[PDB]
Amino acid sequence: LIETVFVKNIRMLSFEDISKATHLPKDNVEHLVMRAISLGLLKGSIDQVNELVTISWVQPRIISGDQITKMKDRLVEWNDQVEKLGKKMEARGQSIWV
Amino acid sequence: LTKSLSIAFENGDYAACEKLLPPIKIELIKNNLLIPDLSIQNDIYLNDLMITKRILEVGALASIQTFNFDSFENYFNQLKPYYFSNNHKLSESDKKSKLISLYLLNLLSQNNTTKFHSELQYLDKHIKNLEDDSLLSYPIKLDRWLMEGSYQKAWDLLQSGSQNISEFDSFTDILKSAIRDEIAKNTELSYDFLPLSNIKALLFFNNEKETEKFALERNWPIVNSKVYFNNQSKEKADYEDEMMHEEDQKTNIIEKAMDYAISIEN
Repeated sequence: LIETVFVKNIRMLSFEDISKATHLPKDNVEHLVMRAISLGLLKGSIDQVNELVTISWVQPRIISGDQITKMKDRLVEWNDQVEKLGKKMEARGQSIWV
Repeated sequence: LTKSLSIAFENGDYAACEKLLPPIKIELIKNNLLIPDLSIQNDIYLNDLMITKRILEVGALASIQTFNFDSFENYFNQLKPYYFSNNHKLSESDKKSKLISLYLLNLLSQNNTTKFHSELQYLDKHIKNLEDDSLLSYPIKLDRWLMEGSYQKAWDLLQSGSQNISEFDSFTDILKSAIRDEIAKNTELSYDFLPLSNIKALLFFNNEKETEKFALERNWPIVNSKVYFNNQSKEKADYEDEMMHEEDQKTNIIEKAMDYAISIEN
């Protein structure tokens, strides 16, 4: 449960996605989320009526070659968003950099 | 050549008229020089003027009927100076009323209403109460019924002009093709589902097969006998996003403030 949220760009999971992955009924999928937050492994708020768990905190956990690469990719993608914008702004208001 | 075009028109042959016309174009240069081109108009340049109107008049009516709309607009444009001026002295005739009626349909069947209404002024000055509307009412009624949006009144006016197989009918079928396209532009917003019997009804088909055939050509996805306008809307929106307009089409949050900033420092 903690693993899935962390590796996805989004910080929300459907309960149907939890149902498959931990192989549990839909009753216990909800209880698993409650228990996790009580443990303080994940933090957020629970929608039972959009059937989402929306996370704001992940507890720091192991690093592994696998995980090292997963975080690297996200930074390149976000690096692209920064880089191209600053060029939009440079081309704009050219007369004024004083 | 010159008098030969007249009687070829009269017989009912219009493939004959166009064949023979490129020879007479050379002699149309000769005729044009005889008149001063309407700087003053004698009864001698009146005699000349009739020769000049005659070649072009019979050429232009014939063009329609061989389905050379392109050639029709050329001949008609040539009449215009004689039509403009010297009214009530060999400028206005029965053929003129017929010829302008047909042209107004040309502009309308091309679907330029910019041009059609600007051409209508020019005619305001000429005949519309000096030879009243009796054949020119036809294109004007039609344009109005689609502006209010009534395609019922419009199809009827076309269908009863189809009774009259003359040359007015050659623009009527174009105009029935046009009513279909307009509706097919509208239906995207109007609905999301129509059964196939319902699509047929709006598009003025009497055959359910014929409806399916237009849909291929008009790119409507009918799946299990029901249409999906939401898909079509997407494709056309996608094309409009693709083209370079796009920073200030959307207008970026950042872009707004950058404008403000340099103005106060300039």
